[PDB]
Amino acid sequence: PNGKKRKRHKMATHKRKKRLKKNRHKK
Amino acid sequence: MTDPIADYLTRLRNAIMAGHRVVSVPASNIKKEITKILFDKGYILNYKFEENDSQGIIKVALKYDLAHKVNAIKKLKRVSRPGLRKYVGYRDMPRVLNGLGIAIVSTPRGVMTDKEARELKVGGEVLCYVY
Amino acid sequence: ERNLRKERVGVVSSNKMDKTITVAVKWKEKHPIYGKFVNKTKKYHAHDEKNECGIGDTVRIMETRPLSRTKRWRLTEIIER
Amino acid sequence: PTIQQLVRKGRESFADKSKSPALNSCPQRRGVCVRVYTTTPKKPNSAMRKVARVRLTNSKEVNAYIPGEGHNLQEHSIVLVRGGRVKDLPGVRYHIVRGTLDTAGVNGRTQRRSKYGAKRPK
Amino acid sequence: ATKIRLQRHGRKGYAFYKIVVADSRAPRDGKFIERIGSYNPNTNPATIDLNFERALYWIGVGAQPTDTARNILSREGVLMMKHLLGGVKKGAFDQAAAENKFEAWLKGKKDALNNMKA
Amino acid sequence: ARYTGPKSKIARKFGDPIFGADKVLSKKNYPPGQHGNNRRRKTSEYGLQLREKQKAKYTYGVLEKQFRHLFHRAQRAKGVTGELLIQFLEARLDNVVFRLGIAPTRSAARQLVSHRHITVDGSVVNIPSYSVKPGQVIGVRERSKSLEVIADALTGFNHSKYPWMEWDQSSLSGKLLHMPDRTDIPENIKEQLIVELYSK
RNA sequence: UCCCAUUAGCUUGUUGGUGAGGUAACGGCUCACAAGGCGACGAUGGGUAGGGGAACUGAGAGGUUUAUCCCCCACACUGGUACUGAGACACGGACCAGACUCCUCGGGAGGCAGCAGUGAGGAAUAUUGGUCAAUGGGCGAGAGCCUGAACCAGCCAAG
RNA sequence: UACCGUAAGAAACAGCAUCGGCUAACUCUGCCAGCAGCCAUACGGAGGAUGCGAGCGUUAUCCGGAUUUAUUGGGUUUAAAGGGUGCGUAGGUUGUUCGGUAAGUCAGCGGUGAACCUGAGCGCUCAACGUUCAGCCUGCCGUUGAAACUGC
RNA sequence: GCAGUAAACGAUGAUUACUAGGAGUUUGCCAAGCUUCCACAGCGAAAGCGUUAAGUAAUCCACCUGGGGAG
RNA sequence: CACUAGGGUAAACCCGGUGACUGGGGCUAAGUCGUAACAAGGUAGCCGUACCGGAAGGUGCGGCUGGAAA
Ligand SMILES: [K+]
Ligand SMILES: [K+]
Ligand SMILES: [K+]
Ligand SMILES: [K+]
Ligand SMILES: [Mg+2]
Ligand SMILES: [Mg+2]
Ligand SMILES: [Mg+2]
Ligand SMILES: [Mg+2]
Ligand SMILES: [Mg+2]
Ligand SMILES: [Mg+2]
Ligand SMILES: [Mg+2]
Ligand SMILES: [Mg+2]
Ligand SMILES: [Mg+2]
Repeated sequence: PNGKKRKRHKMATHKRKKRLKKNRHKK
Repeated sequence: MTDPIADYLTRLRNAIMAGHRVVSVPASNIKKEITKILFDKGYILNYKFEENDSQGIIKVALKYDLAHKVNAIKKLKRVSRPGLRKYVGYRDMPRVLNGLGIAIVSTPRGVMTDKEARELKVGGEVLCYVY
Repeated sequence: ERNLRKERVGVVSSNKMDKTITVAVKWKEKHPIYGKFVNKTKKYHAHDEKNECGIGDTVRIMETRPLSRTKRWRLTEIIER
Repeated sequence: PTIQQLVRKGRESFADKSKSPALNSCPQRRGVCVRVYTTTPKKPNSAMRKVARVRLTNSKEVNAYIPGEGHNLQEHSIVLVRGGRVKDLPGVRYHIVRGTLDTAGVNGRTQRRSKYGAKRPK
Repeated sequence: ATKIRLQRHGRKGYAFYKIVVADSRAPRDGKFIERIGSYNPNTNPATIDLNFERALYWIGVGAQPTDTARNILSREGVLMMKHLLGGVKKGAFDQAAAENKFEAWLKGKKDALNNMKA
Repeated sequence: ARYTGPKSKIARKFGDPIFGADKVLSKKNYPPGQHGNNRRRKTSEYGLQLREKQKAKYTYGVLEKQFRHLFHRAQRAKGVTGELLIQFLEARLDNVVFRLGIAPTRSAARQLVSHRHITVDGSVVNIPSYSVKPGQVIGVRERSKSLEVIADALTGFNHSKYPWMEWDQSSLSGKLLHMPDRTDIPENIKEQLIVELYSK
């Protein structure tokens, strides 16, 4: 219950989802 | 129920910790032998066997030191559990509390303590440690 | 004054062979590390000249010379059916 | 775990890793200096450390710290590389053995001579 | 063939031999069928320890001893035909009495005087 | 190897004149160096154990590997570890010669043993670390019974008062009765500290 | 008697039988009906490794490695085939096919995992030494001959 | 083994701010460094002192403390760690009592299991070492019994 | 009809037996079967849990072995 | 005439390498743009999912307290 622990995971999820949304529609 | 002997030990331990004077257990032959061994070695004050319509009831009266308000029994430990059975020979019989405790053991000559097991040179299943 | 060939007691597990049967011998012993007593089985291949065994019968087998490729036992007696 | 769980699966042990893997368990190695350069330490330390990029005989690139006061190392110099990492310097986990092959001993040394390859003064 | 021989087992400059029964093709200090004694040639009495019954049994079944092993066996008295006698019995050789022959030969001791009167 | 350095330095560092009697120990009771006799900084218990071990080693002329092996022998042996260690130290041939009084100092006894002026059971033994057993006879070699240094050392040593040593001046020899008790051994070494240092 | 299930099906002489042949010998070992055999108690496949006693280490449980020493196995440039022999992966035997290398114009030789030089590789490891005096081995009726096994000497901060 | 005449032919290496055994002067980024960190009780030299000693330091590798794979001998609310929840196959465990059996278990007897390693000697002037003998065989196999417990 | 995820949480797997007191509360007759808060022993690094245990014990399953890289 | 080492052929598999070009990640400094989180961090925070933005992020829907204030 610090908060930074969840902030790091939130950052990683943001980056991964941005990568996937950029890669969609391109083949 | 998975281990009646461990349950009997747990009932005794919980009664001692709570400070009760009498504890009632469902009866069994091996449990009766263990109660007899405990009375002979002087860990319990008294015992009584009651034969009702069920398997029976063992009623055990515990022993308290009036000088120090301390029970005669300090630790009861189950050794050979159903998930891991333990058998020893007479040469490798355990010694409990450096000989100041007892190890109830079932041998082909009957249920006895590690001292007479070593004397008669018979091994078997280490039921429990008492001290 | 013989040399007492090995003998085993097992349970027939198959008889769908010409004069050959499969005998499964099971036993218990403690684990080398954790000490728990575990079950293991061992299968055999025995010769039955008279084809006098079914399935699940308790049999006694004796060690012989090689009678085939992986067939080294013969059926001595039948203990149960 | 339960005894049955340990019987089914068991325990797993993982072997450690070498602190200086490019030596390949050899105590020392021979190498050739690619670039002999100067570097800056971490935040609480200020200096100009002398490092060399060394190509070992086993075709590995290492950063080796040159110890002592002054050195004669240049490019295409055959040197001996041993283990040992400097704390403030990041990525430098090897040392140059002074007084062996091309690199010479530290001049003017009197104490700790054997650590810098300095002969006993006459 | 089966042989009776010695395996060198001491150290450099001090040889100690183990009298064994071994197949002739075996390595000198390697495999052996049986061990029947030991031999220390460094001591002037030439120390010998031997298992008489086993040595006699191996000679009987036909192990061939080497030269030194045969000499050791003869010294210990294994090489005899007293059992070979088909026309006599209880033929006590008693040659151990003569084989005792205790050689208690010693050396006289002399000393140098210290004339340091100064 | 041997220490073969100055002795008054060690005597002053340890206070006790372990190398006998000297005129330097008076008017100088400080450890050597320019930082001597400047009070006494608090030395740790480990430092005290180390200084006791060094005192024993400099007293008996034994280096560290031999001392460690002697401790291992005492540990293997039956009895008190420290008492056994001191008995083993005193049972060395040079120490036995020194206690018999053939030589003035332990180093003199070691030099005589090395130069082969000492016989054990009638035979020349020249190993200074030789462990003397009770019942053995240690005497001057017959070719060196008229050495001036030996004669001077024995002059005035008519006491020969050590209970565990029987001296015969007619044969110029001596015998060891038994292993003396630690309280009978006249050494100020606290073997307990060495024992805990070597066992911890 | 090691890891991988990010390897789940494998097997057609394969499992059994009848007979014959073959071998020192039993046997699908080979050759001319039935459909069985092995498999989550891990078959099959892939990767890695010679295996033990020692040794080291730890109170023990255990762990690491098999340098020197002993036992068993495998091999002799790479494959194939046998012959001789009581005995053969034939370590100072043969034939054939490969590749490599050497010396010669028709061709012929070698195999350094036996002991010593040397070179290369490497952080790094020695004499092209003496003797069969001892122990062992082969042959010989024995004396004896041979023995880089062995016993010794030389070199090496060297435990 | 013995005789000539000779101290004569034979000491270095690493530490010294705490942990850690050892101290002050002169220099000054150069550096040091296992950690705390230090640009001087820590850098370089000088004087001293402290370890060890024909060695002393550095690197590499392995083991122990390390219980950091925990059978002996660890955990999972919040430190890493309960499957989203059930049903259920294999597997694991099985109330009480009587009688058999003898697979597990217990006991007796027998066989089997160089060198090294453990007490006692003996020989290496001692010691390493070599060797002998007593104490280990505490695994495996065979064969006789016991029946409390588990299994059938 | 797919999809199969959540701070899908009591951040607490399922069974069995045992071991103090108070204060409320739902249901069929003092008493079960529940559902909520203080709190003995005991447990825990502490916050705290405490008969609905995170206490005392037995059986089976799941999972963990420094952080990042990296689900 | 079978048997076979070796040779050629084709495939397909496995193990490796390199390649115009094109993507993340780690580490070091700090140039540039903002201020997302830590206080009710100035719109409570976080989980899942969807869409959208130079970036931290924003918004919708459901959930949680590991949130004040009340
Ligand atoms: K022949
Ligand atoms: K010879
Ligand atoms: K039962
Ligand atoms: K919910
Ligand atoms: Mg985002
Ligand atoms: Mg032939
Ligand atoms: Mg030495
Ligand atoms: Mg967590
Ligand atoms: Mg849940
Ligand atoms: Mg979760
Ligand atoms: Mg903000
Ligand atoms: Mg905000
Ligand atoms: Mg919008």
